[PDB]
Amino acid sequence: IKVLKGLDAVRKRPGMYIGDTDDGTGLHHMVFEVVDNAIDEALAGHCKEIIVTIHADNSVSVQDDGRGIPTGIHPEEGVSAAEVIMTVLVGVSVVNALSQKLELVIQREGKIHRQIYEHGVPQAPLAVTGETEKTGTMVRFWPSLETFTNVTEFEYEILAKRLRELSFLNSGVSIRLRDKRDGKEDHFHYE
Ligand SMILES: CCNC(=O)Nc1cc2c(-c3ccncc3)ccc(Nc3cccnc3)c2cn1
Repeated sequence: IKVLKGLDAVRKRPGMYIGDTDDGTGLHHMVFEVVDNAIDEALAGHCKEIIVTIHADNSVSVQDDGRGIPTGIHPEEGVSAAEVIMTVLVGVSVVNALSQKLELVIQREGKIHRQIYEHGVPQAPLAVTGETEKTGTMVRFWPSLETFTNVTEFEYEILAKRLRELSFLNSGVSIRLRDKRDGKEDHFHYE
């Protein structure tokens, strides 16, 4: 009840939270917000590589090789830690609220865990979708076409420019950018 309140307020006044929704600046801020959390995981010393991928279906994904977002459940509440992070209130919860769809995949403790959201509403509980020995977090989102106008597609240059800065403002962090639309790719890292 409290969560759906905060996500409505973001949806109601998105410019407040993400930046201008009509000129691409807010659209691309969506990506940097997701990346910021992967950066924090790298600064804690747990993540060595961040990969940002522009797909051909109007989505972007951000992957890291960190510890993975926690997957534990509150016994008496049911609601998973991952869900709380994605829904509670700039932070990913804002990206989630302004995403037509968002997919979270976590590799942690020998399992792959997945949860889907639509406009920030979880479609089902976090669930096991496989096994792995890798660890890390993958967030993929499709921006709301009710929120964003004029520039609704991700632009490589805007991403490349800010990902490069992010790598030199937190040096030792490797950030790769891949565009599946045309095969363009970059690796940003500084010593
Ligand atoms: C591709 C995006 N990557 C990412 O969010 N990495 C990440 C985030 C963690 C967070 C977090 C996420 C979003 N907003 C705020 C915080 C919290 C905790 C993590 N892991 C963790 C921390 C402490 C103990 N156990 C797991 C995260 C790991 N990777």
